[PDB]
Amino acid sequence: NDRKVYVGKVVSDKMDKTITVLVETYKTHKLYGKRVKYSKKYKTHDENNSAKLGDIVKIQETRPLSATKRFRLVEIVEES
Amino acid sequence: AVKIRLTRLGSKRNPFYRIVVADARSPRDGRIIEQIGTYNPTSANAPEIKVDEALALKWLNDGAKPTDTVHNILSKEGIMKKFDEQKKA
Amino acid sequence: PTINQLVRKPRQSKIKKSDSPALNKGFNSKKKKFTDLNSPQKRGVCTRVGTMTPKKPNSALRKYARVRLSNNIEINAYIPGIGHNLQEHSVVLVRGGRVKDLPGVRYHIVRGALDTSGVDGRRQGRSLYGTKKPK
Amino acid sequence: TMTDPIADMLTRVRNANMVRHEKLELPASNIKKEIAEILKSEGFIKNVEYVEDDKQGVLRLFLKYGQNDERVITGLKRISKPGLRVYAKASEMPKVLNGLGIALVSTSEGVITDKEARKRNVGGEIIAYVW
Amino acid sequence: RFRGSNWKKSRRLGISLSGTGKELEKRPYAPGQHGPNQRKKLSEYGLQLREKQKLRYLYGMTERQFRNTFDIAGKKFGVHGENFMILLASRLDAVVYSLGLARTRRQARQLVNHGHILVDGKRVDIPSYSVKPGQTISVREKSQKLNIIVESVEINNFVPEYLNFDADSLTGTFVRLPERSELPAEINEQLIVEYYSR
Amino acid sequence: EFEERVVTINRVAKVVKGGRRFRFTALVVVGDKNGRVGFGTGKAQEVPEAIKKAVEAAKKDLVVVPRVEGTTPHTITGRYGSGSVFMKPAAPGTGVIAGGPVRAVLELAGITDILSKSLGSNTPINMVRATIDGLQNLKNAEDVAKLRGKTVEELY
RNA sequence: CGGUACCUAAUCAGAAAGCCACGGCUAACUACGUGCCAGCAGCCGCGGUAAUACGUAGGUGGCAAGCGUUAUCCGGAAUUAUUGGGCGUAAAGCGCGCGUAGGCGGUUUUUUAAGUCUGAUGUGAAAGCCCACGGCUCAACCGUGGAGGGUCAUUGGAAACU
RNA sequence: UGCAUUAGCUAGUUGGUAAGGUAACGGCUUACCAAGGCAACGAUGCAUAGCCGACCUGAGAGGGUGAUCGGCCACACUGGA
Repeated sequence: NDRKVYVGKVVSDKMDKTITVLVETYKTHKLYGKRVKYSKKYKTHDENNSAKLGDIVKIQETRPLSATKRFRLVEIVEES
Repeated sequence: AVKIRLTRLGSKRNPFYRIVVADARSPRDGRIIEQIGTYNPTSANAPEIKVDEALALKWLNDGAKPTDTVHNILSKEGIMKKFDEQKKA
Repeated sequence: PTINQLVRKPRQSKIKKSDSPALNKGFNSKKKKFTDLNSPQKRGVCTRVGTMTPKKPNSALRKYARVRLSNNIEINAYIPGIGHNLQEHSVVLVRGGRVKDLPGVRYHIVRGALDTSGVDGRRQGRSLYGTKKPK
Repeated sequence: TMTDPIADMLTRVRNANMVRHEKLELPASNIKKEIAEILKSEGFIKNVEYVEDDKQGVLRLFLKYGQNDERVITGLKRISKPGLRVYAKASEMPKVLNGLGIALVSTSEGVITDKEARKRNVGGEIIAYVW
Repeated sequence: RFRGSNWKKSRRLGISLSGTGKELEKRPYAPGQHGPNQRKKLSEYGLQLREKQKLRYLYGMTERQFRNTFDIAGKKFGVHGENFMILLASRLDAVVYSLGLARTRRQARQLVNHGHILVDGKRVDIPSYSVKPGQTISVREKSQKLNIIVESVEINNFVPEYLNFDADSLTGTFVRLPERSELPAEINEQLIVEYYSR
Repeated sequence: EFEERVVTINRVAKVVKGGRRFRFTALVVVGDKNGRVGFGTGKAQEVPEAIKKAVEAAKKDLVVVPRVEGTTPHTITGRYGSGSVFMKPAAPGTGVIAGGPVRAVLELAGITDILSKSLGSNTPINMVRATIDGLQNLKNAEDVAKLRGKTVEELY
């Protein structure tokens, strides 16, 4: 099989090998049918502090590597 | 252990039995794995056994045990006779 | 409103207030709370039985009864019929239903339920007012 | 800072219809040109004209009227709009006025009429109702 | 059920047809103490009620058997106002009455009650059996000769259309579903259906 | 020949210094069950003469109701001030379902099978005129193609 | 379960109807009693001496092994309105500015496929709802075969509109 | 689900590197190192409520309910082991 393959945008590269991407998509409203953007900070596991703030990063899910990060990095489409 | 059973449907004084391969620890009228066919004692003359015998042999070859009445149902059609030729070959 | 400020602040409905608000409250005695269980009737012991006059162009004197129910709340309760048996401390079964042209009383009493007895001589609308079949 | 172009097109057409005007002009587009091209093919306007100017070339419409001084377009309604875009599958793609009027619909072939979207089996954003 | 006088109900409604006529004795307007008087004219909800009563007391039914056999006429492709007419005459009360085994409807309903039919085989003793098109209706072999049975066949002729009849143990057939012509159109079905629309 | 039908009679009095007034007015609906219907009001004091005042007043304004048979051609909403009726076509075996005053203006033309619901206000003067104004703005399939320039099969 | 279901004979019109409404909505009313009293009332409202609205009696009607009252829920209610409402005077425009987030945004070309549309699967158990047959003496009910999973995910495509 | 007449919540809390231990990954736990983490897209707090298939209602949109019958979870006088 294969795992989910989301793409996003980093928000805060803090210390110690962790970045947090921002996958933004468009849920529709239930009753009125208006599209609305919403955000989802997905913590992910950088290998060696590679990606910097401002980059758009492709990610993939993995086994739970910590309490709140579940995802890993695969590829960086653009950076700053 | 999985075992082919009889889950009863139908009303009072009118039993209708569907035959079911299910786990032995589920309840009688509860969750099932697959529903093979039916069985109806209170019809006109027959018991009206319907069994898709291509699928009942998929369970008998990996641990399903008939329990004393579906073993009569499968023998009435002839699944249990034809079950030996997989073991004989 | 426009479509954005109706997603951002949706259509909250208009709540419906239930008449007879004393019949839909229970009283747990082991915890001293008010539950909500929507009872159709609720019995109670009586406190005062007198007469009250209407405030309409009508002019009479109506027989009421101040009853405290199974839950420990006070109401006023009308008595339909002609004659009643309601001195004090009697157990009666409060029926819902407002009686207008009377202030502060919006409940009936089931005539013939626990300790009140039926009317003396009705034979026409006989099931309500609670008397059995004669002869 | 008008915010819906082809609704401003569509109420220019309604207001000219009310005063029995026979000639008005639009600040045009491609979708304005090809909605106005599709009303003459269905037969609501007489003849649309050229696109000429240096910036955003105008086009003229030539409304069409009945012989007893009646009007052809009686009612004209924009349905999709900014803030609430409505989209229709080809299955529930609706008939206007019990099949009498039309519904020009932007699908992935260019915009087409109400009739020409079911037999093509494509849906899309449903732009307006013309009747 | 009703058990009363069909004479009074034929006074207020059109006819219940015990004999050929029943309203000629007294005033044909209304039974009691306000009948022979100026008939006050009647609104729409009243007349949507009266034709429903003229059909209900014709077959001798009651509501939630008259209503539960109404919405199951809203299942077939025909006109719902007359699907309710055609499956209402296909009961074992009308079929015993139509192919004449009785001088009236109530003892025809009493005939199918006590078990004198043996339709299409063993027995159906219910008076609400909707007869399918194409199975025979007989009389019981234990009781083939009674004063009620035979001496009401010879009087009432005209076994209606989409039926048969014989003297060989009195065996009708119920050929197919009758038409609105072969159904009593004294009561119009075009206004009963608006009563149950409300 | 015309088919008379009332909607309601009203009991109206205007206050006088002496004895007050005895005007009984009534509106009627006049149609022919074929596609031609008119309404009108009539003010008098003799009540059967107050009816026939409104009947002849209906005779001056008859509107031709276009029709695909057994129903109405398409879906409309009528409007006159506050009254507003709804008018959906139906299958030819449904029965005309309508309110109090709007049934009389729908039975008197031959339809007998349409969905309807009187939205908005309630007074019988306005909704019988907000139905005629609805039935004023109906269009056949054949005469639109005369204006639009196509044929009846080219519209579909 | 059970000598139960049921089937054969024997006898008898035997023992087996009430319940609420009657002004107008709402199809069914006359007469005595009572005379702002006793009382009714879902709404408007009835009663002071000729009460079709009270109390009873004769009628009639709704429908019936039930009937009526009460409680609660949805509908009628377009009285939360996306479908489908409003804000001059009926309830409703902040006393007006500057502006953050957000929402929305002129024309054309190329382009991508997030939204969108389209077709390939897979799945959204069984029971029920709808439809068609079968078994209940009919019906309730029960069983079997079908709309069918239309919500979603996986996979090709289409490129106008965001 | 209802409240902003609840606007600052966290301090093993968020990462790191080790070590133990779990059927298994992991702040799951314990040491050190770093100051992060979540939040007007409603963190938190209080109040209410087992959830769903389904059932009732409605022309639909939608509203209401969780008795019975199934799926799952939680609990077994109350609280730990």
